[PDB]
Amino acid sequence: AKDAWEIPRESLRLEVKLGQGCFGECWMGTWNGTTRVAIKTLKPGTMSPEAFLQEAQVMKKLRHEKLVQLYAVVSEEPIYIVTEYMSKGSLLDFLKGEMGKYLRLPQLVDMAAQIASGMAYVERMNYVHRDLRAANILVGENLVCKVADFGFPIKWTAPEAALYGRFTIKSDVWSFGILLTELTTKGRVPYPGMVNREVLDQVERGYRMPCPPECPESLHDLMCQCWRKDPEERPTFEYLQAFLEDYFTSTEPQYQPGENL
Ligand SMILES: *[C@H](c1c(-c2ccc(Oc3ccccc3)cc2)c2c(N)ncnc2n1CCOC)[C@@H](C#N)C(=O)NC(C)C
Repeated sequence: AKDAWEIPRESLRLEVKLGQGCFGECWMGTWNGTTRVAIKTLKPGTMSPEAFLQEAQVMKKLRHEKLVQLYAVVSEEPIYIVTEYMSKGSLLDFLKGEMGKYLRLPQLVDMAAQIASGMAYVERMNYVHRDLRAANILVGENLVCKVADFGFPIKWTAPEAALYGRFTIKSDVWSFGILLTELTTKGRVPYPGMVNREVLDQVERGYRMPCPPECPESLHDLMCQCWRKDPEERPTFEYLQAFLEDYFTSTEPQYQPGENL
């Protein structure tokens, strides 16, 4: 037999070309002719179904409101995989976007709360991401973020995981902590002035990103404890889901608005 995730090929319609790469093709499209959908294609001369449909299981296992819902699949090559179309694209581009201009701190932390969300659910289902960054975090109507790419970016990576490959969810927090600078300085490269070797050399030797211009020292504290040396005394994604979600009641009920944030 086959699983429920499967459907026919005539119902699908690809209607906009969203990307191009060494990986497959990002397309918008229509399923059943009256449902907006995001599609990614894979090649049958640069990969195999089993080899890349291992990323599908892990997707098909996980189903949460802040991870990009894998609606459906086409298993026999060619292999269209199908997904909720988040409209506003990646978060990095939405923040260097026109919008990211007027975007203020209440939405920069709320989105960041929405993702602390998603990374809690992974965290409870005992998975790691390996890669977490603004360049990965999706977004849709009314700023609805989601994380994605589940199953080199050394600027977002915990030292244990750059050097040894201790990719454990206290690497994905460090990243989240780097993610946390991006929202709060609009997609401006983590670690300004600096390049992948200078990073480590310094990172280790103690150095951590100073609080951004105009950014509350509490969030810098949240940042600076996602970047603690010993992985496991970083905070959990649930602790973080909470701290961010109740931030303006419980933490900063002292902030009036500013010149960027
Ligand atoms: C293309 C893209 C996607 C998108 C769709 C499916 C995947 O598949 C996948 C497989 C395994 C694990 C995680 C994810 C990835 C990305 C997408 C969606 N879903 N909705 C809207 N836009 C989307 N884009 C890009 C922005 O389009 C507005 C991306 C990929 N891969 C991509 O091209 N982004 C970067 C340039 C890499």
